[PDB]
Amino acid sequence: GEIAQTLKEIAKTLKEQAWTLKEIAQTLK
Amino acid sequence: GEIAQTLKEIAKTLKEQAWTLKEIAQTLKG
Amino acid sequence: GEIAQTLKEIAKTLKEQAWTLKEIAQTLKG
Amino acid sequence: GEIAQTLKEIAKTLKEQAWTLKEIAQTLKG
Amino acid sequence: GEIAQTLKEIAKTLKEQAWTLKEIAQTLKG
Amino acid sequence: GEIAQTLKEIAKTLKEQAWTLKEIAQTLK
Repeated sequence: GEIAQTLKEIAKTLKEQAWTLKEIAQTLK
Repeated sequence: GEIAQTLKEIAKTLKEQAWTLKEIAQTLKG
Repeated sequence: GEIAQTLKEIAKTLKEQAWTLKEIAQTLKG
Repeated sequence: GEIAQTLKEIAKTLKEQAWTLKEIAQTLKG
Repeated sequence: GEIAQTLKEIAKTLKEQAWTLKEIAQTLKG
Repeated sequence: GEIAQTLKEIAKTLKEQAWTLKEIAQTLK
């Protein structure tokens, strides 16, 4: 349903954010 | 329902945050 | 109910965070 | 119930994080 | 069940993240 | 369910993000 699809979008976005934070961490290091 | 709509709003907001973080990462890099 | 209200609070807080991240992005540019 | 209480904890923590991010934004700016 | 347990894990992790953000804020300040 | 599995993925991703934030904190320190 809509809820399952929306949660999957949230999961995908958080994974993208996690990768971006890793980029930031690497840049700072 | 209200909960489904609110979760969609959360999803949209998180996507906005993700984009902003990408901008920050790019700015820091160069 | 309580769950829907709590999710709305989460949504509002994430929107606040999103705005703050935009401020940070702007500051880092100069 | 347990889910509602856990979501409330999440909401409170996100609000704390939002305040801390504002502190970071302010520090970076000046 | 699984949902409640998973949300508790999320709550714990977010609390850890909140503390780490406070560390970042403190480092930037001083 | 799909919801429970998606939340587990979210939990794992947030843990990764938490570790990355710690890396950022350490770099700044």
